[PDB]
Amino acid sequence: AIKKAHIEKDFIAFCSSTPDNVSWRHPTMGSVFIGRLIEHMQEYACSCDVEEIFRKVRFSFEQPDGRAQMPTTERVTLTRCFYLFPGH
Amino acid sequence: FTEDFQGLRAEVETISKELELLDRELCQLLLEGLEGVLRDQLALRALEEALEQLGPVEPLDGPAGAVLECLVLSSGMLVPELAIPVVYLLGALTMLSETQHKLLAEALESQTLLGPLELVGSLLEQSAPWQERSTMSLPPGLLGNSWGEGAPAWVLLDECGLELGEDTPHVCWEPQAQGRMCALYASLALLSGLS
Amino acid sequence: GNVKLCSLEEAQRIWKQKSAEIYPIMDKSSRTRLALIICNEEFDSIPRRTGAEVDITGMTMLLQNLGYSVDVKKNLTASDMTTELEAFAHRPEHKTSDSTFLVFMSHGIREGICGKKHSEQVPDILQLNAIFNMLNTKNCPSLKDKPKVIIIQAARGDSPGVVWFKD
Repeated sequence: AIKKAHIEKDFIAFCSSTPDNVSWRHPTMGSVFIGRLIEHMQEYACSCDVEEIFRKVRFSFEQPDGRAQMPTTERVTLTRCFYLFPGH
Repeated sequence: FTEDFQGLRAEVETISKELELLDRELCQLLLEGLEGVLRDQLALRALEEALEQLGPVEPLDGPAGAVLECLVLSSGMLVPELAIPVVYLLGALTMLSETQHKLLAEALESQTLLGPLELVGSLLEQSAPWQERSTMSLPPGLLGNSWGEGAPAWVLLDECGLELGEDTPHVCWEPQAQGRMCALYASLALLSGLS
Repeated sequence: GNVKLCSLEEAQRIWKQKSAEIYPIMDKSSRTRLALIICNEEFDSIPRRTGAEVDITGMTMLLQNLGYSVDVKKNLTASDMTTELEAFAHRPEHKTSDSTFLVFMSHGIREGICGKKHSEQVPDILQLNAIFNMLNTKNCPSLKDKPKVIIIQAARGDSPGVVWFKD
């Protein structure tokens, strides 16, 4: 019994910045993208899906402060909503 | 195409380039099946008759069924996108002796395909044209430690029709060994792509 | 730990609202999740990522608090990262897992992610699709129909990315 399947799906990429733009890091507190991602993940992993958490991270960068960076969600082939269940 | 080795290389690698449709899971299952098929004279004939180069094929037993269970749908229908690459492999195995079939099972088991794969490949390209007897000599870059009487690389070439030598020019190419040498390369090349 | 864990009252509420549109989560008593982090800090011809260690600790702690076994590899080239990715693609524990996380942190241009030996003259780039087709259903059947979250921290050009408008 052999079935046919899509070559690639259920993927999602969350980039540090928009194309042709640079990311920004801080030697003391790490990157601004890595720091902001942990904050929202530790906060909204109990109610929001991953695709919505990434959208909330982009919302916190709507106001360009210092080195403006706009994370980008690319190559999305998720067929369902990825809900992390912390504690389960 | 061409009757050369580069025309055979393109003929063979077109069967491997689109064999990427086989998954990593199925590749190791097809490999574990072909290993047992190469150890049984009956299972190779039973598998070849089942494939038959339209209708659903009945399940088989033993290593023959292990290969066939990797190429049919739920209803038993053969998928032509994958069965034709396999029937080209068996079409190259019918032209080989049973002694060569066992030594392919040893190569598939101990992960030693790349040993005589390029050796046969380099012998098929330097022996052009295939219509003439030429006195060649393999380099020390292709093995030279395994070489000797009764060796896996020795028996695979002696069973093709080549008169081998331990010293001097080691290999003497005879035009009658053309059919089996191309089939021996096709078997090793297709199995290496599945690996 | 630091992740505000989901209450079983709310975990039941979300699965009840849209059960057929959520990726199935395996039981914690038998699941073996995996997470891979590849971070290149110092380079042979490019300025060193000073402070890239706090990002490794932060992401590793986050993935461990979500139930993932984190594997961290530092300072690799585009071909050395490929060896660690394919070895990560046919791990045995993925068939008993339900998701995966891949974090890439290094320099990068428009083409992709830079390696250790990256220079202006001779590139050392691991393109994006190279990472994708390496963990696809073909090369990684143990993650078929399973979420594969890839997070990338790397530059993508040289422009500041800003524009001034009327206020």
